[PDB]
Amino acid sequence: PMRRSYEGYKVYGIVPESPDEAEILYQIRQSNPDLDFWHLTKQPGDEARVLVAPKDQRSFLIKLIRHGLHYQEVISDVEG
Amino acid sequence: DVSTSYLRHNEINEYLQTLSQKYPSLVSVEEAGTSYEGRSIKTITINKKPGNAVVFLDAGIHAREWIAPATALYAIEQLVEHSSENQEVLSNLTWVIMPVVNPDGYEFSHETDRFWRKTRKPTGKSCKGTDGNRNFDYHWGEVGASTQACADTFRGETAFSEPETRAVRDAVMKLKGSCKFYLSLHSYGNYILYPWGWTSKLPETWEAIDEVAQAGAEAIKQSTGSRYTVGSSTNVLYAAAGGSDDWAFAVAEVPISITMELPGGGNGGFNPPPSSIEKIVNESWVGIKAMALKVAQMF
Ligand SMILES: [Zn+2]
Repeated sequence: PMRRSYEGYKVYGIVPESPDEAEILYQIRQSNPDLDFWHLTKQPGDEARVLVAPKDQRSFLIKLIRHGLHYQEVISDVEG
Repeated sequence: DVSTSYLRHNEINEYLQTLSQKYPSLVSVEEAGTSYEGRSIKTITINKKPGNAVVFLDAGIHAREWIAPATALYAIEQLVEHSSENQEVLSNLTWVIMPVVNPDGYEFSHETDRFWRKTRKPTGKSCKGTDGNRNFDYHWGEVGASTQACADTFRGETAFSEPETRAVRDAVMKLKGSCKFYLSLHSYGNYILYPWGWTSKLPETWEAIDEVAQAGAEAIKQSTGSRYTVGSSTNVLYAAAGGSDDWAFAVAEVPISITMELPGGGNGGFNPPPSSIEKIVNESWVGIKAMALKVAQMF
């Protein structure tokens, strides 16, 4: 009757440009259980995808900015 | 056609029961175990014959990876309902297929949370569920598995803490040395990977597994042009202990042990639209059949 609300959630796409950049994503995943990494590999050119709750969005993006990673907001509102 | 929609767990078991009634000479359906919430975890055994090599195929350990049970179900449909088109993998090969390892999580992802991943067994006072593919007892808990109960990669209270992973263990062990091919279907990413999941050091017989895995990728490329990346797990994924392929390779002593990451689709990769199921499972079966045929030729 009732289901989890994804209101305000976003999905980000990140394409690491080196093994070191991909490793940064791995440490972020391992250290922040509230983030939902849909996909993360070492494959060159692969796009990592992370589902992020509203309370985590500002901190997550700043971590991306801090490490110079390229990202795109691939889903702006999962809409519930 | 089972390839037109994502089936619920009860529909899957009803489909298996129908096959056991319609094909009593070819098929036997049995309960490998019971999920935490009480659901029947079934296998279908296809073409049981003394002396046969056995392929064990499972899917749906991770709740949201819906295309994997669909691929396992399509494989069942081809082998059972279209056996005359699949004799090359039905002469000396027996198949045991577990289309859903984690029915509680699978159903929860249909009812409540599409991106649920783990089981639903409570792990304490705060959260529910264990990552089944971090729960197998081989180098368990040593790398790449969270110790936090609420994390999506939680390794479990102990190894084999989940009845779902114990069901896989019991079903494989029951084969008593006859299993030559263990295959675990996941999503997504277009990868055909083999041990070791937990370390970068190559296993001593990695070339034999690579031979099988390349045959699957090659057949897929010749059928649809889709590319698959083949290699040892750590070539593509960060090291993680407790995966089912590591355990089947090292403890169940299955010489060919492979994890297949099936194609993604939809906005999340995990959720290709139902209209796209048929092409994905058709292409996936091409690779799966080609790997089984290679195994049939090796044993
Ligand atoms: Zn998976």
